[PDB]
Amino acid sequence: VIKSDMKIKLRMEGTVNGHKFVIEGEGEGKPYEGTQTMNLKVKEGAPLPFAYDILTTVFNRVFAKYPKHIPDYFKQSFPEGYSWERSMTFEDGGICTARNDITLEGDCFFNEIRFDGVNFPPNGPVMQKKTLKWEPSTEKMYVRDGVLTGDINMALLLEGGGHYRCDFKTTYKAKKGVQLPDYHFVDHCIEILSHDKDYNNVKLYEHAVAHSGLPRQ
Amino acid sequence: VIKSDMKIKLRMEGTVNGHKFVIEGEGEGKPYEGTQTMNLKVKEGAPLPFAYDILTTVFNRVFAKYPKHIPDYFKQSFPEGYSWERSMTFEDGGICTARNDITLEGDCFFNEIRFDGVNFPPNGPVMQKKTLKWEPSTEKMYVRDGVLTGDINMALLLEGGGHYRCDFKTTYKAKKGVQLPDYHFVDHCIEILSHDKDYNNVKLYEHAVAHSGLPR
Amino acid sequence: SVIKSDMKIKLRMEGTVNGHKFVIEGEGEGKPYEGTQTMNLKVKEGAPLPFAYDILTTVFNRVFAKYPKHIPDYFKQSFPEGYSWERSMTFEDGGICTARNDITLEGDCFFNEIRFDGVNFPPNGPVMQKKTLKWEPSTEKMYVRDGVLTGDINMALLLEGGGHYRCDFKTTYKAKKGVQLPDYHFVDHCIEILSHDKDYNNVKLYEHAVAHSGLP
Amino acid sequence: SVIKSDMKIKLRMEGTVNGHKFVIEGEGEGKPYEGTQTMNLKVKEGAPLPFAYDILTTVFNRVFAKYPKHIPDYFKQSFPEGYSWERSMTFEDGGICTARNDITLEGDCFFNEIRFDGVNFPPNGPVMQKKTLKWEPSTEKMYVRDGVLTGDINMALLLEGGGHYRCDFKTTYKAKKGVQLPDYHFVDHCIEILSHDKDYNNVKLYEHAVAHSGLP
Repeated sequence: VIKSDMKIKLRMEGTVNGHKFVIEGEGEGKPYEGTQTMNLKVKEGAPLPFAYDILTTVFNRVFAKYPKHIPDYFKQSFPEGYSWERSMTFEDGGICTARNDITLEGDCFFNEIRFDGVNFPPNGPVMQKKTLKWEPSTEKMYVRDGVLTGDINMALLLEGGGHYRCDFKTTYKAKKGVQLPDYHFVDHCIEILSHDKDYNNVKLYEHAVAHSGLPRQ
Repeated sequence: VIKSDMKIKLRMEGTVNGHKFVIEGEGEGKPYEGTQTMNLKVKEGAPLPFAYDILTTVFNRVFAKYPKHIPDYFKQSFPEGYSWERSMTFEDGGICTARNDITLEGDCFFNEIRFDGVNFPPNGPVMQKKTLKWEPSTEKMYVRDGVLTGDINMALLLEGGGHYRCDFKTTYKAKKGVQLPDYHFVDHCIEILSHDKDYNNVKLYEHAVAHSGLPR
Repeated sequence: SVIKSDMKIKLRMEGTVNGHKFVIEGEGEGKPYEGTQTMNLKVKEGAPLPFAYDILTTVFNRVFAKYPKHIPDYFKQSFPEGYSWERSMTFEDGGICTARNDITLEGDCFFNEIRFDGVNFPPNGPVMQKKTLKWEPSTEKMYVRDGVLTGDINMALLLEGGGHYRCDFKTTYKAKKGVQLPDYHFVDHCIEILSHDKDYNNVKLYEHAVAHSGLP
Repeated sequence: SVIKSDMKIKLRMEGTVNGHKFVIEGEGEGKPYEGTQTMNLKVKEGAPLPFAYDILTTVFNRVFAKYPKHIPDYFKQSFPEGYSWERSMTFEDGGICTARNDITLEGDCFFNEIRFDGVNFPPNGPVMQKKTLKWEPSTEKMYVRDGVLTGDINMALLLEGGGHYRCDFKTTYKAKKGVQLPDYHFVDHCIEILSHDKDYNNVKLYEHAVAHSGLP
């Protein structure tokens, strides 16, 4: 049911330090190549008073290239689909919770997202919009207590060229039982390709590739 | 505007590991003595599949006995009101965010609450309902970057007698500029007085007292 | 009852902070049942210390804590045999310390053999730049886990200019012999450098500590 | 230039885990430009070690990592003068270790002077019960903060029964002289105990490491 080319529709409702917003997205991706692009529009709550980058990794691991030797939990989840939940703990104490329930209808993934962020300091890089991009990252995928889990040590590049660190923990749950993978990794690169002044319109891109660990030789 | 006896109305909308719920609450307490009681009713999502104890400290620091020598941020915030936001990081990776916007009308406090919890392990004490109560605690209040903040190392007493740790960080913000206090403490005690089979109905009580720490 | 109203204290600390080796010796006195102690500390090697002396002070004995009759006193019951403790200190900018103290008793005098190691203090942070003023008073939570008496503290250093620098302490305490374990309780602390000379080569330190059950 | 295709390695570690003192000496060889090394390690003092040997193995030199031309190799450029590193290891059950290595080069041989201290390992946890099997392969994130080259790693020990035991590593690396600092990048690692005798008195260890830019 997952074709070489697929469409994507998304709705996020969220709050950051109490500021409510809604963002809608429409995009397309190549699940077997691990690439996807989305156009995102702020529907309610503009202008967003915080760094848009905190939202972008919340805007589907179906879009990750899996080699034959690693079970692909995500593609096997369909047609029923899966959901994930995530915590994001930034090093200055800003904390976010997020969830996405992902379904498939025809050739289009639907993503129903909730995002909430708290305790971002008023003069920190998130509330002052001082971020530039996420550095490329490697997600560690493992099974704990029967739950597929990804851990990432993420870093946002800041104005000035320093970094602002974030610990991600994501739990992934297929809607029916799926063959679980062994310990593995997924490399990611995410980029805002373009945006308008206050990020009311954003074009976003991600590439992701699963792999094993470094060999002995 | 804050009287010796006040009433409290609450609505909480939340999710825990994807499960939606709504809880409404009614009560009263006594502000200047720092005590409070609430009756809480589940409206949606019954039976709650998680330990009720994760919600109880989210169900107002107005209800805290403050001495003369520490400025009382919360009482001075009214009538205009205040809000707070909180992160709760449990030792097994369960993480909650929560927020309460508090306003007053006449003499009832209205509490509008959002609560979201993620990553609670399926066989941990929260999803297995193994919690007994929160241990008494001491919140540390300090100002950082102009924001009154409270830090707490919390512990839930478990079945079997062990403890399950949670680190709280709350930021408090008045709607109008209020005098900020110096570094201090607030002692807390919170109890579920009684419940029905699946905590559809709950009677809650908190006692809280502010202080400066030793020499005293 | 080998623990008397007036006790003497001797101490030797060997350690490292960001690779810098030092030795400090101390001689002091205390009142175990009043929960007070004072020590004179002298740098023997590693002068002048290139880091904030405050990071060391809580490492320079819970025998010196006033325990009320209703909470078992693990520390006083540890003697004559003694006890040891181990500690981690996790500062919010990523500086991390490990410390241990082996405590013995000869006549009226406690001997303390201490190791201390601190790593990853940022070169322009408050520790390596000596911006600290004092530790705020604190409350340690005492509990038993995996059969080990453990103390957790959320500590804060007051900084020049009025901010705070936070540190998470976890201490494990082990009597040489089986000693009755207390239930969950608290110890309030206050620690002060009373005086010091230029480079903290000579320091006089004081601590006051009192155990309690909390609210009530 | 001073670093050849084949180099020898000598090592001495002095340490203490939960108060237990030990000394281990190593001798080995490696291929710095291929990113590989092997060492034989012998317990000299403190046998039989009462904790999981796997906690020591990543302490037993980033010279042995293959660096592509487009990423500056801080470690090889540190020689002949050398470099040192400090590390914290925070295990998910509260065990915390600090470690340091001062690395020098004499002729064709690296010398490593190591200190290791661990505290607060639970008596029934996988370290004290020796239930660890191996470290999973990892990716170290290298970045420069405050002008200090730092590596962050989210490490995991595979356990008997198939679970994992997580450890957060932070290492800071400091050349003796000023060396060109690299941009943000990654180092993949694989470390394996190739063999060992009873109680790990004699151990052969292997590591492979490669630096890269990650995706694309």
